Amino acid sequence: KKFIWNSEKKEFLGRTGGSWFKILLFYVIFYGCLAGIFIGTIQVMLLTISEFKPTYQDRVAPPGLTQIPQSQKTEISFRPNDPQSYESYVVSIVRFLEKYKDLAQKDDMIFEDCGNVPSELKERGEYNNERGERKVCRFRLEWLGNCSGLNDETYGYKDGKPCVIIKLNRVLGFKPKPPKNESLETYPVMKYNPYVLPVHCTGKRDEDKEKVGTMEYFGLGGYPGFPLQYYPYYGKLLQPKYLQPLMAVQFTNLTMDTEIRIECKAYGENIGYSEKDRFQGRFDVKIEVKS
Amino acid sequence: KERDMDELKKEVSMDDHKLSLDELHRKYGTDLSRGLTPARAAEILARDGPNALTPPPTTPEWVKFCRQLFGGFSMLLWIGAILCFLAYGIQAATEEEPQNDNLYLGVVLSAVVIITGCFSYYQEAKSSKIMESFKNMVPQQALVIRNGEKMSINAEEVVVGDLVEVKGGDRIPADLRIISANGCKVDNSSLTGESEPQTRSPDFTNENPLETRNIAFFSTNCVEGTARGIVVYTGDRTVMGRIATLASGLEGGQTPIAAEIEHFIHIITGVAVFLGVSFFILSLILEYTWLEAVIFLIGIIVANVPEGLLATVTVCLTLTAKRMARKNCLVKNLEAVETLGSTSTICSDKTGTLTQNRMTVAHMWSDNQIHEADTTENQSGVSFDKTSATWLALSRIAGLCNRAVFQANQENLPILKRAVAGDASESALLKCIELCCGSVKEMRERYTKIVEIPFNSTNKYQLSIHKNPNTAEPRHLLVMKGAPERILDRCSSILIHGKEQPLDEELKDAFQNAYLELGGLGERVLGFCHLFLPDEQFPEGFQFDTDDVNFPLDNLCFVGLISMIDPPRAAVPDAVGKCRSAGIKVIMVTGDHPITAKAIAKGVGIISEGNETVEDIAARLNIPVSQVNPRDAKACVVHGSDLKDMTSEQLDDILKYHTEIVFARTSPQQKLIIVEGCQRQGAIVAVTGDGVNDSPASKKADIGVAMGIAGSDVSKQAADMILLDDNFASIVTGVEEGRLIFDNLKKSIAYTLTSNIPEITPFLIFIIANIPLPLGTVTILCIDLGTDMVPAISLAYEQAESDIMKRQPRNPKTDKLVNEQLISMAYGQIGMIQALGGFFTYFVILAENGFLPIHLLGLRVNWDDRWINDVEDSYGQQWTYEQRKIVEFTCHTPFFVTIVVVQWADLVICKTRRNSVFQQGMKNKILIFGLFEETALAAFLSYCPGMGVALRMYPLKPTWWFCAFPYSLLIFVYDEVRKLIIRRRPGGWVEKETYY
Amino acid sequence: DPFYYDYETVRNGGLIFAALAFIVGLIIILSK
Ligand SMILES: C[C@H]1O[C@@H](O[C@H]2[C@@H](O)C[C@H](O[C@H]3[C@@H](O)C[C@H](O[C@H]4CC[C@@]5(C)[C@H](CC[C@@H]6[C@@H]5C[C@@H](O)[C@]5(C)[C@@H](C7=CC(=O)OC7)CC[C@]65O)C4)O[C@@H]3C)O[C@@H]2C)C[C@H](O)[C@@H]1O
Ligand SMILES: *[C@@H]1O[C@H](CO)[C@@H](O[C@@H]2O[C@H](CO)[C@@H](O)[C@H](O)[C@H]2NC(C)=O)[C@H](O)[C@H]1NC(C)=O
Ligand SMILES: *[C@@H]1O[C@H](CO)[C@@H](O[C@@H]2O[C@H](CO)[C@@H](O)[C@H](O)[C@H]2NC(C)=O)[C@H](O)[C@H]1NC(C)=O
Ligand SMILES: CC(C)CCC[C@@H](C)[C@H]1CC[C@H]2[C@@H]3CC=C4C[C@@H](O)CC[C@]4(C)[C@H]3CC[C@]12C
Ligand SMILES: CC(C)CCC[C@@H](C)[C@H]1CC[C@H]2[C@@H]3CC=C4C[C@@H](O)CC[C@]4(C)[C@H]3CC[C@]12C
Ligand SMILES: CC(C)CCC[C@@H](C)[C@H]1CC[C@H]2[C@@H]3CC=C4C[C@@H](O)CC[C@]4(C)[C@H]3CC[C@]12C
Ligand SMILES: *[C@@H]1O[C@H](CO)[C@@H](O)[C@H](O)[C@H]1NC(C)=O
Ligand SMILES: [Mg+2]
Ligand SMILES: [Mg+2]
Ligand code: NA
Repeated sequence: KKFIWNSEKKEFLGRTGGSWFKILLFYVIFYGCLAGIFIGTIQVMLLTISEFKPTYQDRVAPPGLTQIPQSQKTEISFRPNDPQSYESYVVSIVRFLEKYKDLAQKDDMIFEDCGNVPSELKERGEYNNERGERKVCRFRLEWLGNCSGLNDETYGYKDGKPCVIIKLNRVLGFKPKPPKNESLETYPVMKYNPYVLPVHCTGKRDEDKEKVGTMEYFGLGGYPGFPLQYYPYYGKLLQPKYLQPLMAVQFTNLTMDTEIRIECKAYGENIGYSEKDRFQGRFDVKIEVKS
Repeated sequence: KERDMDELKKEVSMDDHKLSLDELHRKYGTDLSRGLTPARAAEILARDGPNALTPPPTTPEWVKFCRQLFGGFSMLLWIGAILCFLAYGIQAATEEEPQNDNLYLGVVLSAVVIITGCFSYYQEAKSSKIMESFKNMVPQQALVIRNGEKMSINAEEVVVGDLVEVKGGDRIPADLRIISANGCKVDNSSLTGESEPQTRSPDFTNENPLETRNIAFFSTNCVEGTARGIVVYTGDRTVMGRIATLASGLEGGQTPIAAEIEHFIHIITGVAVFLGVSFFILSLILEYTWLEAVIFLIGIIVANVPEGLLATVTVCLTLTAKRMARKNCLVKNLEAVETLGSTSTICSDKTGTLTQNRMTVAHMWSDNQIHEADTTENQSGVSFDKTSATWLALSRIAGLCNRAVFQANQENLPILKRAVAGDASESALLKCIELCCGSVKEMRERYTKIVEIPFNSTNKYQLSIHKNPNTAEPRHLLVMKGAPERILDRCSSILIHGKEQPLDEELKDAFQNAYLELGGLGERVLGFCHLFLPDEQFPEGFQFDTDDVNFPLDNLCFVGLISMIDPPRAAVPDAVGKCRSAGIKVIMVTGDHPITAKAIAKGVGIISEGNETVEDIAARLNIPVSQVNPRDAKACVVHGSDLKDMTSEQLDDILKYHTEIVFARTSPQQKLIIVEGCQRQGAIVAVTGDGVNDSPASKKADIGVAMGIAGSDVSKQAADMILLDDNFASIVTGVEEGRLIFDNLKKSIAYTLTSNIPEITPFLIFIIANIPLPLGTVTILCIDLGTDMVPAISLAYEQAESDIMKRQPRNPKTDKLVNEQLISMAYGQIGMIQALGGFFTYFVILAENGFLPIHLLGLRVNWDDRWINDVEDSYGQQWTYEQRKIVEFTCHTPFFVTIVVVQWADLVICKTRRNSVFQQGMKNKILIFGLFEETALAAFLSYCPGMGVALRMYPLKPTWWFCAFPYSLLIFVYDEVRKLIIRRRPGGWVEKETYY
Repeated sequence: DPFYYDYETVRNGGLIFAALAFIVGLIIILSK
């Protein structure tokens, strides 16, 4: 019964030739109309959104806190001797900071020298297109002391006492608000509370906090945070080649050959947290410099 | 080596009854008047087994439970669950942090099969639980003569070759050999099918052991008289034993619904493996390794398996079975409910099924005029003119000259269905008088009987004399009855409206033709006459003793003939007509006399009025019957004696060239051959019976229908459906529901099969375009086992779009439950629009949140990563892991809602296959509640506290609920105009290509 | 701030509608 393939009375795979053509033509016209309808409705959907602002921005309410070595499990395990052991880290650090070199920020028509001291926020009008392409404040690698150097094509970083810079998730129209001067026990920090978003690292338990001996932070002018002069963001369309602020963190006194957990928590009023997303506001890392 | 055992049972039985009394006494070694010694009795009783049918094969309850856990639909879900654990095995040991979706689904699929097994098993077992409440086995005793003394022992304590006596009213224990009869009339109705009470004579009458009179049979009842015999057969070696054991060992076959389900699974997996394989090869061609591609193959094939359709179809059938149980129509099988609709040939039994299996007064002959009487079981017909003098005469000739009265408890029972002792003929006459002529108690005692003359062995006549209490004449009243030949030879006066006339031939020949009219009609006629006795020649003191000629045998006054026959059941004629109205070939199969079978067949509809047989034409032309061409005879009567000398090709020809067939004098083992002959054509067979002769027939047929009370226990157990109220119209009800549930089943299938496209397409384009997952796994479960449950079940409640009892029965080769047109509709067009409607809402949510659709290409690589918390959208924003996964899950939730919205329109367009929604009408309250429950449930699964945690079904912004409205309305309009073009163009393009 | 969506309003409304649409269907299958 399964040899209905053909017959002398014209049938192929079950039906005749003229029937195969009729069905194929119908399905082509039908699916063509379906495709045109889906495209037209998707076009109307495209007409309901703008180019300078996402309609819904509530799903990114608490900004994240990422790092340069995008580790497979947020763990930094390498050997202070073997150069190939830490190649995966250095490669990502150099590729990340490849857009922050002094040669990359050379055009004065799209770059603006903010300043050597963190100042107030810089609002460049509204988000419409009435104004031209906004300017982006420069951020030279020199701000991250002891984790930038004047190295060659390969940034000779720290083998012993590694460097891990942190970055605040770029959000459109987000205006960071540092905590009030009435700081509710925020782990010794400088008195530059009004024009910089503080970020403080620490261990996770009584063991990790003890293993991690000393940490040294580096930022704009020497403050452990992000300057307010670089916010808010005006989208990729209006501000291309934008450089969000960076802040490096070096762990000097670490216990070699021991995996220790570090939690870098960013503080502020407009900075939320989440018990489900360990990256919203805070940030975790598992460092282990095994010799 | 049981094949030879069954073959030796399909053959007609042989015997050795045709022997002399001395030869029988020598073969069995038993005294013919004293019997055998009790020592020999117990010696045989403990030698070959007690006289009782060996019990049926017990069916343990765990066996049929495991049975419900398998089959066709369940096995598919089993291979699916096994494939889930297989894919999970490939995913666990090979990659990091494997997703528990596959295993989470495998356990659910297994639970689906298990729960369905529990429900279906409890249902099929409940049908048998109420069956165990119908076995009223009253242990009866037998009368055996042993050592010269009569004793009443248990029927199981009877052995072979012992003398047995029976009293009028007793049931024949084992198969005897009549050695001494005295007015013995037994009832071989439930066995061979003989309707009228067959007499039993000790002399050898016919070579066939069934038609002969010197053999008493098992399970037969002695109607009247006494008889002696020697037990020839015992236990299972009996006649009905050799029939019961044959029925217990026959095959059941494959129900048509099961064949449709199997073929449906064939198409399902046929396209499932096609898409899974072509996509597996395509995936390997792209970039994915064998490890990933195998998981994709398993996912695509398993996803193409309708998970919830199993329970929806099971309940779909159970619901229709409920209506069967309400109308007293029990179905032991949960699928045999549909078989009546797909039937095209009904093999009915005459005596007990078609007829009432009870002798009833048929017609009368008053004033030289035939008068039909009400022959219905419930008494709902036209009544004869009952206000004349001839009636007051004849009614008294019946109410006085009859040896029949009622019994003890017969006081509150109805007039007809009450027990009566005496002759069957006398019982019928007593009933007709007790109903159409007041009562018989005072009507009989009002005329004190003086002398009676019972029926004779030769020249059978029953006469008596009674006093006359009429206040107008103190004379005597002499009454007599008998065969119409005994009254014509002893009469000269004739009654008419009150006065008398001579025996003038001008009206005597008018009596003869009226005798042949009621005689050729398969009825048994009786003559009733009376004469006044002159009180001057026989005063009120002369006791005419029963010795010599005391009454005038001649010169009597004839009142009228009274014929009788077993009438067909009440709604039987109309029901047979309804079956023929649908195209069901009705074939009467019985083992009674052709003289009666042909008459009842004409009286019920199996023989149309006007069509002739091969014999009727010869009788009409006064020519030899072997001359006419059998093609001129549309109908034909087949004498079972001739059926013995036939082949398969011959019976095939009998059924191919003759539309109305009546099989008579057919043995129980021959009914099996007849059913197999009707099955060799390729049609569906339903055999309706009551007696034990219908057991192998009701077992081999595609569906057997047994009478609930007027049928034996063997055929009733070996049947597939039981008419608990014996109302044959339940057959018409069954065929209606079978076709109804068939079409409604197709609708429910197209419904569940439509949702498969939007359930699988997200995973397909997930692999091709490499976009984030548009539809999750748990959401798919919420669609197949959540929302779509009530719509699918509600679709079974739909009514008839046109007259189903008008169209011809479905063809098994052409009309399939799941044709390629249905797949072209659900999997082809409708489900495709639903899939596009889902992808629309997908792009809406993502583009509005910052991820434009053009930017979603090749994004799943880093999107599915757990640690990349800086993924860029089209606006330059950096999303973390949970922040983007929240959008993915809150993107699965509206996709699920989108499927529900398009399923609204799909459910409404599936409600009508050919009609329009405006023509039919949204009156299915189950469907209305299905829409409201589906919607409210989908909303509850999104806005309830903890859904984003338990099922990751985050709440939805109200604008999402309208992203699917245009696609739903589009589906509704396109399918409505489809059902419109099919209405105005019954040609076939829009019909033969889409109309499923 | 535009970085906040009053989810409780829509969630509570959807629950009330889910309850009403269910009890309405119940009344539908109770023709009395
Ligand atoms: C070696 C390198 O490995 C690097 O990790 C990779 C590799 O290991 C490759 C690895 O690919 C996965 C991943 O992409 C996830 C991807 O996941 C997809 C297939 C597996 C799913 C579990 C999953 C969730 C939906 C689910 C399928 C399974 C199906 O059977 C379904 C149950 C099916 C249904 C059937 C039904 O009846 O109803 C629905 C429809 C879809 C479905 O619901 C989607 O399945 C793919 C196979 O992604 C990892 C990240 C790391 C380093 O670079 C290392 O150097
Ligand atoms: C950056 O690294 C240099 C080493 O290359 C550090 O310089 C040392 O600073 C300590 C005081 O903390 C002096 O006692 C050493 O003599 C310095 N050594 C050299 C070679 O200059 C410098 O302190 C580091 N900067 C920071 C901010 O920690
Ligand atoms: C850096 O950490 C080391 C420990 O690794 C500190 O030195 C230890 O001090 C303890 C007493 O508290 C001694 O028992 C150990 O022998 C010391 N170890 C070494 C290697 O010196 C040291 O004080 C820390 N220095 C700073 C600046 O934090
Ligand atoms: C992911 C993409 C590339 C898969 C593309 C699959 C499309 C092209 C396939 C899937 C199902 C197919 C249809 C399946 C059903 C019918 C009816 C059949 O009797 C003839 C083929 C016909 C008319 C097919 C036409 C092509 C079709 C729509
Ligand atoms: C021939 C006619 C009837 C078809 C007209 C198409 C109509 C029904 C379609 C075309 C585009 C569709 C809209 C596309 C854009 C939006 C915004 C989105 O965030 C929700 C869906 C919503 C609100 C759609 C509603 C229905 C809509 C207006
Ligand atoms: C085709 C027509 C007749 C079906 C009628 C049902 C439609 C109109 C109903 C069914 C489900 C409904 C939605 C249910 C859930 C939500 C969330 C709630 O917090 C606001 C109302 C809103 C946004 C409803 C809008 C109207 C809606 C889409
Ligand atoms: C916060 O308070 C300290 C003293 O407690 C003061 O020196 C500092 O200037 C204050 N900063 C602001 C922004 O008010
Ligand atoms: Mg019968
Ligand atoms: Mg499904
Ligand atoms: Na059967």
